[PDB]
Amino acid sequence: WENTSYILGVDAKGKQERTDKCHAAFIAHIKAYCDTADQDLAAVLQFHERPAARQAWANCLNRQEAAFSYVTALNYL
RNA sequence: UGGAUUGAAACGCCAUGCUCAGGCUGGCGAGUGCGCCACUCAUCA
Repeated sequence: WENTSYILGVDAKGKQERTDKCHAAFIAHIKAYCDTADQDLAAVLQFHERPAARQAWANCLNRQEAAFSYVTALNYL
């Protein structure tokens, strides 16, 4: 998905993403292993876990949609 | 005897607490003070 940034770290780049081979399970493409509204056959994020709570925040500010929501949540406010 | 988001997966290689430096230089335990006074080994085969 899109990139989380602005944490005190090394590159300020995204999390929950696969860029290597040894993170391949039940072979999926590159980011279908963690499918959250990217491939819309099943979403982990609401369709005690953090990115679901993030998405719960990114719809508290508004009075792939799940990825958009929680990665703009990690992008604080 | 298919299938545990599994199965495979070193924090690992190396490194002086070293070089050297007086605890020294001096300072009376001294100045005085009766052990003193007095006492039958006695009485007897």
